[PDB]
Amino acid sequence: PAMLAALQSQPDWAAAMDRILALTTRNPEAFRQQPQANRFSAILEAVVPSRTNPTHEKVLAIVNALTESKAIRKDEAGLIYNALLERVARYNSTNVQANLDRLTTDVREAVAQRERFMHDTNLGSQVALNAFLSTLPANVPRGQEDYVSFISALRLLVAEVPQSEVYQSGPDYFFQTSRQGLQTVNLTQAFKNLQGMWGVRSLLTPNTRLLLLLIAPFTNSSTISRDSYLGHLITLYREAIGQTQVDEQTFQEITSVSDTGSLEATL
Amino acid sequence: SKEIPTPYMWSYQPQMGLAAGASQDYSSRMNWLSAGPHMIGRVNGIRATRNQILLEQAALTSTPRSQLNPPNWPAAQVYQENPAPTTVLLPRDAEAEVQMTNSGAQLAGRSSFTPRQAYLTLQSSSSQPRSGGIGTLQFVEEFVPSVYFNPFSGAPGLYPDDFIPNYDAVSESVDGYD
Amino acid sequence: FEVDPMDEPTLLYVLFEVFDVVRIHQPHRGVIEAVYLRTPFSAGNATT
Amino acid sequence: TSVPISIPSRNWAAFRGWSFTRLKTKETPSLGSGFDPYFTYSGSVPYLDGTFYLNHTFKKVSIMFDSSVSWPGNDRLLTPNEFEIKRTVDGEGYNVAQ
Amino acid sequence: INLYANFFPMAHNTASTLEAMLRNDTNDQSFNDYLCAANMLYPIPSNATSVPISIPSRNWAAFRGWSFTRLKTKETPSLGSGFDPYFTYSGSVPYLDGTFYLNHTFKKVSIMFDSSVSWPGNDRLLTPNEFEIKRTVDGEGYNVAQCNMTKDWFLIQMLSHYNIGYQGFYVPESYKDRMYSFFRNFQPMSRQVVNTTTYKEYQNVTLPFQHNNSGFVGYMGPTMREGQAYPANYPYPLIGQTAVPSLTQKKFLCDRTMWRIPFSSNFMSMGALTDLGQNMLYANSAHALDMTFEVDPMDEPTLLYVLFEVFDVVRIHQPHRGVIEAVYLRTPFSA
Amino acid sequence: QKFFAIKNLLLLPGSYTYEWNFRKDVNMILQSSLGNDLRVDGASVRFDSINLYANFFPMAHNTASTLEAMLRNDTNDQSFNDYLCAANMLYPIPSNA
Amino acid sequence: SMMPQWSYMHIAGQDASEYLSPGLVQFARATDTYFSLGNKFRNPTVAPTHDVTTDRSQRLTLRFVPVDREDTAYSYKVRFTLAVGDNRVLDMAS
Amino acid sequence: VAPTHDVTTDRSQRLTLRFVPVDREDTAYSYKVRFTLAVGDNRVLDMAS
Amino acid sequence: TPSMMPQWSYMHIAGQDASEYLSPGLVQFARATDTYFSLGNKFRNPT
Amino acid sequence: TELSYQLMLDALGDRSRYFSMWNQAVDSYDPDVRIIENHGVEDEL
Amino acid sequence: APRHGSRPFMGTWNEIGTS
Amino acid sequence: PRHGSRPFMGTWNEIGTSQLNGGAFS
Repeated sequence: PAMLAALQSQPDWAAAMDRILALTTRNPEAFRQQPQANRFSAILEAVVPSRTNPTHEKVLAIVNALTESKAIRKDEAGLIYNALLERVARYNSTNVQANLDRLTTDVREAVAQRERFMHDTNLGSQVALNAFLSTLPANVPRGQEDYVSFISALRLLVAEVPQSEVYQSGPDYFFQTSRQGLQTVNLTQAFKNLQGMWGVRSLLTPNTRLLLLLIAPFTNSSTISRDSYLGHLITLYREAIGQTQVDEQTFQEITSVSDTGSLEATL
Repeated sequence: SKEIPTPYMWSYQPQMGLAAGASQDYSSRMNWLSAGPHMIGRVNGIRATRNQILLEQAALTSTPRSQLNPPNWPAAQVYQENPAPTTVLLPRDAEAEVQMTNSGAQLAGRSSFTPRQAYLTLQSSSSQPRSGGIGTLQFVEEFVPSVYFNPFSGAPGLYPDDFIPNYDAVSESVDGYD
Repeated sequence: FEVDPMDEPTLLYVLFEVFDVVRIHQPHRGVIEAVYLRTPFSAGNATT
Repeated sequence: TSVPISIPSRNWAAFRGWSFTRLKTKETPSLGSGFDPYFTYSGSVPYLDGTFYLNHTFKKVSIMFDSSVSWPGNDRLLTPNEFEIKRTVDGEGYNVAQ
Repeated sequence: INLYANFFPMAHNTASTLEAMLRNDTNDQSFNDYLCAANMLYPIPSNATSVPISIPSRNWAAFRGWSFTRLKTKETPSLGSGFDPYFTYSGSVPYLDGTFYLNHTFKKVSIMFDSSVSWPGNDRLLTPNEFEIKRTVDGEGYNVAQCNMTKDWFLIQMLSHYNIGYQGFYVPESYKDRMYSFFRNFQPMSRQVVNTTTYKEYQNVTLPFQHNNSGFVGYMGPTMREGQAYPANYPYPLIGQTAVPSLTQKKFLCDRTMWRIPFSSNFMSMGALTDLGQNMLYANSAHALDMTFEVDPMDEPTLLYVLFEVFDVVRIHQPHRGVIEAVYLRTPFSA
Repeated sequence: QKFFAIKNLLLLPGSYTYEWNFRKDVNMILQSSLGNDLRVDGASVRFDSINLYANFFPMAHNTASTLEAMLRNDTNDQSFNDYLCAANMLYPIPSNA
Repeated sequence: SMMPQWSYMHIAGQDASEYLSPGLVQFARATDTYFSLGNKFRNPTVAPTHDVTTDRSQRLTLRFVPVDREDTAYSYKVRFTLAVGDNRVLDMAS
Repeated sequence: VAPTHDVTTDRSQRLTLRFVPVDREDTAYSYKVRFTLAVGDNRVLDMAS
Repeated sequence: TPSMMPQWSYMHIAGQDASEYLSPGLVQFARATDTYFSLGNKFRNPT
Repeated sequence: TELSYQLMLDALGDRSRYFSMWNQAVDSYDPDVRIIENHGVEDEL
Repeated sequence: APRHGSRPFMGTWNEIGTS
Repeated sequence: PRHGSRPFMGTWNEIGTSQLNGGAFS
């Protein structure tokens, strides 16, 4: 967000007194040959460099930052830029003209948090979930305490699938997405229909089934035993996921050999 | 809101290979208001089986992607045409002809002058493989009927926003001039 | 379509052929309870 | 002439086929509720009596999916775009017995 | 009536390698008609204006703009059954020759989509809904050129043909003013006649009464010298010490070409397929188009001609050594 | 507009006062094929109104904004030049000189 | 077929030099001088839609009435207020 | 210099081959002809000519 | 910002072409958008 | 800055045309008027 | 595959001739 | 009629500054 300001403005002096002096490597005999007008319009630069006025540049180094995180929309950085320039062209001083400098050489460096924001989704995945888990009932359900293993598999899923896995709080009911596409929106305040079977050995509306199928991959010997339903189903969903991988590769193979066809004797 | 939802069918544009629009199953649906809770409990469940079939045949036929209707399919997930090396049997000995025509008087109204003959196996497929747009026999393979297990329940952002026909995924905006 | 002119107004008549089927089941001895369907064109209604 | 029709994108899950015929509006009641005053023909009604008598006025039929693909498509006709019923203005040979 | 075809002595070894590479199928051929058209004929009564037209809902996946003009009915065949008894005029059929000479008659054209939105519209124009062409008298100030076209025509016309216009109205450069195009035509013109209601004596002396060239010349008719010799009654002298007043007029003959209205969002043309043809809401759904021309009356009932320019490509594929399989397409108006 | 610093000047967003002076001198504006001084006889010129038009390129704002921001800098600025620039001065010549 | 229509009829697909078989392109770049084949293969030209136009409102012709003006015996001087909209770049040549 | 060889037929080909109608049909206002336009093996024809 | 480049190169009478004294961005928005709203006749080249 | 124009309308562009609007319209002297090439009144009859 | 066909029959300037 | 004629590995008008005839300038 700065070199995009460098690569939007500011067309050096070492590179100029490295060429006039003929200290380059590839073609030293470069500056000598130019017309004796250029060679007298580049020698009086690396002999008495001309000052500059950097405000615009680093101000453009701030706009290109805002509009890349999300404030000032892409189409408004022609009013924001003028407004910022005129503000910093009023109150300017070594005061502000520096306070910028720090802002521009910190905003491009203090981007690690932003990177973190999208590397553990600690923006709407764990802060939301670790909020929703605090809206759950007490952590002592009656039947079993396979509860905690499931509720931890949920956190692991949300933390190890950065894709989007956003956890909205679309009003009273917090709902889990499986991707920004969102074609597996399962309601996470509607598994207070699993605070039923948390411990037993057709009452699951697929919404609950959707959550089970969504996390299952991330369950191993955790939700465990023959803890009824919740146990097996998870195991059966994992088995079905493996079989689905098998059938996926099989169908690609059988359609690369060559119409419903494979879809029948696969499904 | 709902849960056994009624899959959102995908429309086609025989033009640019990418798909077009999307909408709940406009027509194919039963009318159970003339039914009591003995088959309204089975229509509910036949539709669920339909949803599960759609899910399986989506995860088994589609090629996992990140955007429902990509604006330009990459050049490696679009079915390419790999024809066979064409082999033309070059039907003469050039040296032999030119030689005899210069010599003697042959004006030459296999070959008799020389028993030489060679194929010229060429390449047949293309130079740069196709990039943008899939054919019909790929539409019915990629965009399986999409099941939306919950309605537009979220912020504007997260919302299958490849469904609205008037979407320009390039600029994430609804087109205009209509 | 394209059709010969006719002096009085006409009205085309398309007959989109469909699968209009019915099923009937009488479980409780005095209840007629049926589910309708028309595949390509239908007036069916979404789930509850 | 040339009455066009269009059906917005639908799924033809079990579509079985088309069928069409011409009627006279005078001779067809506006279906929906009895006693529509603007219907004043007491004779046989082709609409609901199978008494069709305008099937020889249809000249061309064109079926297009997505407004860019003809259904029969590939070549399965002597004119790829359209089915032809009356070829009477001129003929290069595509007529049936007299 | 014999053919005649000049082949090419192409040595055979390298024919059978330009005829077995032009017979695979990724390398096939592909001509596109230069004048990509969907031309339609819209009759106009003896003396009438405002010929409205409607199109049923359909797609516009690759529409590239309109191209309209006017043609007298006497010079247009039925296009079918060959011999057309009513076709009795032989002089430079505009429908076919390419010669058009009624482009100073149009007054204003409106385009409506779905029966609700104007199409140039969005305000991208002056007078929003009504690509106006000429605009006679009423000039609060818009007539553009010492002429009578309207400054924001001559910005759709120029900027559609020679992509000029929005960055400095040049004089179209040549290799883009080829006969059948704009600048090599708008031949503005203008005159001056005795503003009746001002000079006090616009006595309207009818042609058979003017006595000028007394009679050195002919009588009412290309006949001999009957004369007498008086001054005259020519035209009110409008160029001299006493000249009676005046009122002007201005016409704009744009013969030998057709008005063009490109479908691109900005009327300038970037590619063969407009910047707006592939716009989703013009290729993703069906729409109806209602558009109304307006032409000043002319006797001898005329006919109106319009082009719905549209891609018209054709591929040719031939694998079987003695067969050709041709494929046709028209994106708008595939029927 | 014939002035080389305004001929093709690309004006950025803002409010700009723009003004000019138009001649009424008959001889300076009209022409002749006889070479008489129109001011001596009649043929005056009056102005009923003067307006101004400018055609804006409907460029996408997502690009217009970046272009405007990038044209405010010191380096990326216009610089114009007429076709024939000089210091035309006339030197009087006495008759028969 | 198994190709999108435009990419098949070649309305928005690659250009001639790309979709041809390498043998054919080499031959044609060869046989240009006497047996050219450049008019038998379409090169699809597509105008870039995005980033060059705007849905939002815009004007193409603007009328600026004079704000102030003096009328002299020989000069009619007029003062305008040339206002250019946000994200609107005007070229005075127009 | 021109190509040495491999672009020229060396045996008896025919520039400007001629074809005449194998079928004819005349109506009061039309003329109908069809030729057996045989390109011939080992060749390539452009219909521009 | 009264600047001090050596006049003859900050009026680019004899400076650099309009491909080095322009920021790369504006170079690429004026070479990829040439056949609509051209910018070339705006700046100069020294020659 | 009047001349310039009447020069840069040249060069970058052609001259013998006309574009009404910007009243373009070269001023010219029909060659065979300034240089009377007086070859003669072709007449023998 | 004991050869390459290539294609250079294009007039000839020197060792050249294409595009 | 024959032309051949030589001098064609391109042209120079080298950079660091650009071409000749002027572009625009009596």
